[PDB]
Amino acid sequence: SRWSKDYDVCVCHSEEDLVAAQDLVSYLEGSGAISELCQALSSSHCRVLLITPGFLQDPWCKYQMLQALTEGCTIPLLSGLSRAAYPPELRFVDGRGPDGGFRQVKEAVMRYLQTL
Amino acid sequence: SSRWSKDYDVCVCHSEEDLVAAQDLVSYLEGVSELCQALSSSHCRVLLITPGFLQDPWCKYQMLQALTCTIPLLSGLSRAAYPPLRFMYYVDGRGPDGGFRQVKEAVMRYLQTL
Repeated sequence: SRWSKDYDVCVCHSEEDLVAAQDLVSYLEGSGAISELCQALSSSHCRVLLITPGFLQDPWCKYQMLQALTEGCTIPLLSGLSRAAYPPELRFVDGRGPDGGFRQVKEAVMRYLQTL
Repeated sequence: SSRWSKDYDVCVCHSEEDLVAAQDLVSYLEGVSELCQALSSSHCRVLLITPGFLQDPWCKYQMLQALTCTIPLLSGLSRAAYPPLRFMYYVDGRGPDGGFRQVKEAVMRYLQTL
């Protein structure tokens, strides 16, 4: 049912996290292959929450987190933020994993294609 | 910390179309107020909860940052429709001057603490 939507993935980042959001994109797309920068109104099956310091500080994007958990696929890549400050809503992917955490998000990215 | 630690004393937050009426709150004071500037610094933070204030999500959840000084006034809405603010302090836009002397009264109540 994938064709009902246009993109496999969507990496959401705040300001300045861009060069690094481009690095995940290429990772997904570079290896029914897998990527887009979010970037808005992006019919995308999955979404990537690149949780970082400026992002924590940039709360607009922060409202965005809710919409995602609001009303499905979404993968929070928290990179560079202590395992302290990192909302708890989550207590319920790590930036310490393989490739800095890029394998899981795509690693965990796949199962969904079987879902589609 | 001090009465010299946050640039303005007050900051009126409102919806897109509630602007004309949020600047009229600001004028009430003084007589330092400020129409809240995306990310400006202010001691007191004033939300302008209206019927249309509770229809748009962006401002929606910007109230939520509420509770959690912050003085909320509600106007343009029935006793009901008010967000399930049951459990706290707020100012009904029903009092003298539309719930305006009251917000002034609450701020000044807060300013002595500083």
